[PDB]
Amino acid sequence: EEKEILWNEAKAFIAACYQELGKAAEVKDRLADIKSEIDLTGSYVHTKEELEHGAKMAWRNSNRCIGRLFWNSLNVIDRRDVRTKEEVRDALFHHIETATNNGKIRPTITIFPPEEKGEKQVEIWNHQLIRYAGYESDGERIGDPASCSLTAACEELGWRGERTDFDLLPLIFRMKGDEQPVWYELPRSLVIEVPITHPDIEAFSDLELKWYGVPIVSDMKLEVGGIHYNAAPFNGWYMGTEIGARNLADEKRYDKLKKVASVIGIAADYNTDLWKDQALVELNKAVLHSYKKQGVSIVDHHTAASQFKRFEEQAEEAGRKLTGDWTWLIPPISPAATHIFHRSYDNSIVKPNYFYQDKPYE
Amino acid sequence: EEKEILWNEAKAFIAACYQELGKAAEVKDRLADIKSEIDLTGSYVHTKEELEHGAKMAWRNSNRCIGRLFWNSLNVIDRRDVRTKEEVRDALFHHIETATNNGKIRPTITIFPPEEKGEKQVEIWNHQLIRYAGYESDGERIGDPASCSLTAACEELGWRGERTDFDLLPLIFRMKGDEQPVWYELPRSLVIEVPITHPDIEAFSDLELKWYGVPIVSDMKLEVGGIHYNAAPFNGWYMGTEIGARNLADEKRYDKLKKVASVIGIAADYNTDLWKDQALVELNKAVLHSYKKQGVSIVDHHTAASQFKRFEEQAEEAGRKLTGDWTWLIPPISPAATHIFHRSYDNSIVKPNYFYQDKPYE
Ligand code: HEM
Ligand code: HEM
Ligand SMILES: CNCc1cccc(OCc2ccc3ccc(N)nc3c2)c1
Ligand SMILES: CNCc1cccc(OCc2ccc3ccc(N)nc3c2)c1
Ligand SMILES: C[C@H](O)[C@H](O)[C@H]1CNc2nc(N)[nH]c(=O)c2N1
Ligand SMILES: C[C@H](O)[C@H](O)[C@H]1CNc2nc(N)[nH]c(=O)c2N1
Ligand SMILES: [Cl-]
Ligand SMILES: [Cl-]
Repeated sequence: EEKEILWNEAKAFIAACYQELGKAAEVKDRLADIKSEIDLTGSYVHTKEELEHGAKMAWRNSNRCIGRLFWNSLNVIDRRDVRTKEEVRDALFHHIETATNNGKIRPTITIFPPEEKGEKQVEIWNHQLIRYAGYESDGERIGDPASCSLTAACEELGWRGERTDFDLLPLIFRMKGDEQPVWYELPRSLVIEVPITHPDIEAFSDLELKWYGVPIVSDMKLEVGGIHYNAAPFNGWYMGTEIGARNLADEKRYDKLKKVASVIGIAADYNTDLWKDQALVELNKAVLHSYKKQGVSIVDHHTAASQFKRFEEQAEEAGRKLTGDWTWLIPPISPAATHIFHRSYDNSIVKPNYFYQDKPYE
Repeated sequence: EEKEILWNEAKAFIAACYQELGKAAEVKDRLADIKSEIDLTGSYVHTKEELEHGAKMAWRNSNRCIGRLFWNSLNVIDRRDVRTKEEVRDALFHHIETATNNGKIRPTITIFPPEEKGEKQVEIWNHQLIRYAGYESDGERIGDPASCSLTAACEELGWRGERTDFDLLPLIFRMKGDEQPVWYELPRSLVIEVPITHPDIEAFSDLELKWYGVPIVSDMKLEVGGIHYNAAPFNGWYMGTEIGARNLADEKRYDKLKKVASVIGIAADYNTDLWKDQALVELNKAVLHSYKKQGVSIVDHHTAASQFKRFEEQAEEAGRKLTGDWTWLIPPISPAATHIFHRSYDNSIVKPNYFYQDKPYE
């Protein structure tokens, strides 16, 4: 019966997509072919053009994303042809290499074969292709706590971390028909890392903080015209606050504020001193300074908000409703200094889009 | 017909109120009397006990308020007896004096006669009893822009501001049957002001910033058991960010960030320098430091969030649903460093409560 759901989502997408591509006349025939294909086969296949535009539309419709101004320049890599775990591995490696681009990050998505009967062809376990492991035995806390469950799942499969605070997790994914996923260590030559130093405070390096260059989100499902691409990792470049105000600052993450306060030479004893706030700002300055110094792309939250304002304006000129999630759009540092804070946003879900899916570990 | 709306709201309130007061048995008879009073007169009158508890419940139910831990210690001044503008004026003066308490601020509400037929007995035009005027003629911007419309309305009525950046607006309110409101200049002896200095940076005083001690919100309607108290000004003490991150920082308010950056000696040229963020933190440190130094009550956003966590815990122990507006509960400075940021809140409206009402100017 599900052909009905597939059919409607397809009608809606193909009409919108071809309309945007200036190919409004080619719809009826393309729709005919699709209608025919669904009946005969239960599914349908996107042309490279449709798939590329769909991934772009999905980014455009991501309510929680401040970086959407650049939706139309997304680099879409079509890998629906992969059949083996060696090919999947090599596609993931290539994505890291091409997206990184020696530091001048290209927003990229690699698209693997979609679900057929709801059955996945490829199931990626990583939350991001590049991320640090996390450990928690008796009392001892090492690495990134957000990574504890995946780290434990990897160690079940024969991987073993060095237990530094910045162990790179291996790529881990499962192929249809395989009962267990496989894992592959990342070639360190592929992964750019940035040591965190401060522009003015030389002691900042005593913290020995670092972070990876490219956030490549690998556990969300891309949905385009009723077709479910559960494996489709994508990346942009970082907004500094993600690293400096969350990954490094959150108590349930690296929890570094008290250490930052020490090296910048302020007391961490009184709330009224705003020592957490001062620490957040210096930490966030350091992160932007370091990435810039190393020639790795990054955006600050003010510039990012200015760009998003241009996205709003562009949406309006094009006659498209704007949707957004205010609670995710505001940055976690000085939100009221951005225009985002002072307006509201319609949080409706429009497709094509990216969605959460259940973790196979946990 | 409206007696029906009044009756239900009354049943709901009296049951909840007396239940909380340990007087659950006295409900049936109190309800009987009320039912009788509504039929005979169209309305009913709160006992001092009911009114006091209702105002407290209203504060408890204010989704946007982070300061709710202290709901039960609200100082309720019952002024339903006032009939003249001299009495209203003197009640407003007294509120300022008693709430201020030489700097050790008492959360206070003064309650004036409620609406009868929807007809107001007293209509207060001030947004806060103490606030600064704002002006905008050709090019020239003086004072608080948020006050422009009320300032213009006052100047229509014969008041004239000195046009400093911190002119105190007069009290302005209208009595039933009067066509125009009256206005009275505030005795400067009643109004505590705090010069903003910085703990470490002596040049900060060159900005000549100041703010008033007590925010007394005077344009919201208190609703208790179907009874509409449109005139019921209330106050707490300030959370520093309200002054330092909004009143003084917002571009549409005093817009001081660029001037702050100059006196603290950092460039205001590059977004990646996070100069706005650094300025916000120093400005906010200054505000807390100044209030504390002068012996005027104030809370920082971290301590305030810790208190609100205790409010959540207390709500749970008492078996009361918690409601809140995340978008107003998070502070505008380092929101992710508070627990509030990392949870969600049911934004349902529960009565008794405080509500917006239309401005008579504008
Ligand atoms: C080009 C630079 C980009 C920047 C600076 C950027 C910035 C951000 C930020 C800061 C968030 C919030 C993340 C969080 O708070 O955890 C976000 C969310 C998101 N971004 Fe972007 N982004 C960029 C590119 C992209 C691209 C290329 C895509 C997909 C094609 C994308 C899709 C999303 C999605 C789906 C979310 C929400 C994820 C969720 O619900 O957890 N973004 N973005
Ligand atoms: C005791 C110290 C108090 C503190 C520190 C405090 C803190 C705050 C803050 C920071 C806000 C947000 C204001 C904004 O962003 O514009 C707020 C909102 C509010 N507070 Fe409180 N508050 C306190 C006492 C009170 C009292 C005594 C009442 C009433 C009896 C009250 C009722 C409210 C209401 C109704 C709002 C929302 C106003 C609106 O929707 O615009 N608060 N509070
Ligand atoms: C673990 N946090 C929840 C969760 C679950 C799944 C995906 C996700 O992604 C957040 C996200 C997604 C895309 C991004 C693109 C660029 C960027 N700089 N950050 C980005 C951050 C976040
Ligand atoms: C002009 N801003 C919108 C608007 C309209 C009407 C009332 C209001 O009040 C905000 C408010 C209310 C009560 C408060 C109590 C204590 C406090 N420190 N701030 C407080 C701030 C805000
Ligand atoms: C309506 C819009 O979301 C707007 O930014 C609101 C919400 N957030 C806020 N939060 C606070 N503390 N104060 C405000 O005035 C506002 N304004
Ligand atoms: C669900 C809850 O409101 C929680 O704080 C959310 C919303 N705000 C957020 N905003 C960002 N940027 N990132 C997050 O992970 C979250 N978490
Ligand atoms: Cl991240
Ligand atoms: Cl205020």
